[PDB]
Amino acid sequence: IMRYPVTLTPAPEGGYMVSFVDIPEALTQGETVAEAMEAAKDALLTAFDFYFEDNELIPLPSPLNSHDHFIEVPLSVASKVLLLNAFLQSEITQQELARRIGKPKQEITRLFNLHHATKIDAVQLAAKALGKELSLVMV
Amino acid sequence: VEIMRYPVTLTPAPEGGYMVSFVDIPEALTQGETVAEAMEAAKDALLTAFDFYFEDNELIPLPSPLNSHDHFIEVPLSVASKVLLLNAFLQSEITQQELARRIGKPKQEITRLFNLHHATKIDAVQLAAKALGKELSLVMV
Ligand SMILES: [Cl-]
Repeated sequence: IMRYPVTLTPAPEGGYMVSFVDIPEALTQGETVAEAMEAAKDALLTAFDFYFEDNELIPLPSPLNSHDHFIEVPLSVASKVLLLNAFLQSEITQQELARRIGKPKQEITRLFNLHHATKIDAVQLAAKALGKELSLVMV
Repeated sequence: VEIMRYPVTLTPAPEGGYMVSFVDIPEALTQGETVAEAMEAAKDALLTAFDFYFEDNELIPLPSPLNSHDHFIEVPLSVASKVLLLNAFLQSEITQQELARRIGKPKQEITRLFNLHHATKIDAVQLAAKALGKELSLVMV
């Protein structure tokens, strides 16, 4: 389950500095632990936007300890994060991925943008074009 | 931990065309005039069988392990997510009305959430699974 561990460091001027061991550019702040953790979510989603825009691999979460603070990624985002990494490892072009799925090139663009709504079934078709299988587990 | 693929056998149908039998789903038994029509009928009949189990307050049975050589009918993630949710709903022993109160939605939105023919966002299925104390997660192999 995709959970990014968060580091809270008391800020000298008050509040909590937010960092991610796995996500080096995600740096933010809140007055309280609760507000810091809500700032943390926005910083992680903004850092993802940059990895998608820059065509760079998104580092996976380090395993949690019992007491860790974490940000949980919802399945909409997690599906794309898995897809982006599988796409970049494949070294195919977006044109080639479109050709394999059998869709216009425009329709593949949404796959690599966290703010366009995309059916999980279209993410699954893309994963299959790259020789990968996406599956669901219920615990 | 695997892809949701129901093993089927395909044989000549005694009254013409081809029959598709599911190891795991007696009610998904189907026929078509051509091999192609029988395999597409088997995809439709599988959904209709899932609805029967739900309407009967019974668990949808999960696939048996495949073989190298087995034919199968693969359920896409949209439908697999709702199959997992419907079983977890039945196991939860709460009413639809109680689920609707936990997620803050009118009852009518639960009716559509549980309809295997209705498109539902994977994030709304995950919110519903959480309201039943369950975690839905994605694996890529
Ligand atoms: Cl979806």
